[PDB]
Amino acid sequence: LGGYMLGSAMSRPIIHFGSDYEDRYYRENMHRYPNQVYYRPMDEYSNQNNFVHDCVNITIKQHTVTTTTKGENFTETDVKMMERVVEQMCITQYEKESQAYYQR
Repeated sequence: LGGYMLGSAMSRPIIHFGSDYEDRYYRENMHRYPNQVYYRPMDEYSNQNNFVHDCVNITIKQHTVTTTTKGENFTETDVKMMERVVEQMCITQYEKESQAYYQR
């Protein structure tokens, strides 16, 4: 992270993976999980999928390293749960700021 930008905390979106089990699964763990995401400003690349898939990785990958620092090691299902959320979150930032950026 040579700088990037922290957007803010979002409103904690929720993903209905398709099990009432997996509904509790996220709902309980959503406190330990991220609620903010990390992007560059729109100054270089501003690409509907690409700005997403890089921020989502940067957020969850940083979250990974920040938790290896407490001896914690996440798993694919936890990370796929995070991805759906962190994707919805960076898309929200790429509306609320980008809409003002596209007011010209």
